[PDB]
Amino acid sequence: VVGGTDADEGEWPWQVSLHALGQGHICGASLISPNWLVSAAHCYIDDRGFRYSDPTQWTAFLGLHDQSQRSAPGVQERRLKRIISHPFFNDFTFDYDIALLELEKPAEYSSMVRPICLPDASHVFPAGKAIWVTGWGHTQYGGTGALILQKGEIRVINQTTCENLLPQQITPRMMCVGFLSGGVDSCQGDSGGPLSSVEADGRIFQAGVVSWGDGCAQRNKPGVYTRLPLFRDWIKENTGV
Amino acid sequence: RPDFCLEPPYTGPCKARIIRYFYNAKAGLCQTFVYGGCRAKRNNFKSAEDCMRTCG
Repeated sequence: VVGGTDADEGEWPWQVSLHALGQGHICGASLISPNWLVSAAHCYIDDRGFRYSDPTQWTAFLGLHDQSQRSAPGVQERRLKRIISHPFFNDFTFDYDIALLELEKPAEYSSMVRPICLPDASHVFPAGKAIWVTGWGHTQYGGTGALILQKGEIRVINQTTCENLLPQQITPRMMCVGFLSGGVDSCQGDSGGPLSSVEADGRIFQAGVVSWGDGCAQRNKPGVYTRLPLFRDWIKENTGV
Repeated sequence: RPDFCLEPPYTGPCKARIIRYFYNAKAGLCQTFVYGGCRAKRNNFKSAEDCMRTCG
């Protein structure tokens, strides 16, 4: 991400690094239980002769902190049994950009690998509410990724403001998070990563999936993510979680 | 020859980090760039091979 700083060992135990055969890190995901993740959709769309949807081509990294660090005490490694892109995702308008990734062998909770909490159907994240974005995405539009899971703080925005900042593009399943003056925002490589929100009760809840946005950290161009409530029941209905 | 071969490497609005190859016109060699994961353009392949076989 852009405008943020380095996170700490386990500061975001639910973050995950997803890699694809011959390509290294591609996207991020969110651990929502011992056997499931919550990533983007575009991340797994067969293109240019590569089965980005085929689970046999993916490896997930739980508790990852440093991308260049090989074999780590607190990092789990797992293959994927299957991917479930939403039945109404749109590779062009970006609608329903959300997918579920099932781990083969379970994750084993620990200090550095814990599951984030899912907002219940009706939860609300009022505009103006600060939340966090994490990932190994590019650190400035048009640059390179980061070795260390960066963290950045942005905030929810009024929906119409969103809709109008990105004319004839926003859909109910989407939500602008960031700042109008930019400076901080998610970027390439952060996709599928979870927006972490500290709730009044003390626990963090996923409030969105990194999806897209015009540029990165641009003024009047806040990041666009997938609302997490509308799909709670879809999750329940598929994963079973 | 393909005119799309001479257009600049388009990343896209999405935020995936897929290294892809594109033909560098005024450089005769295909190179690397990052594809956001959506709205790909014709001058974006998977391997240097694929790239150099259609834009050579």
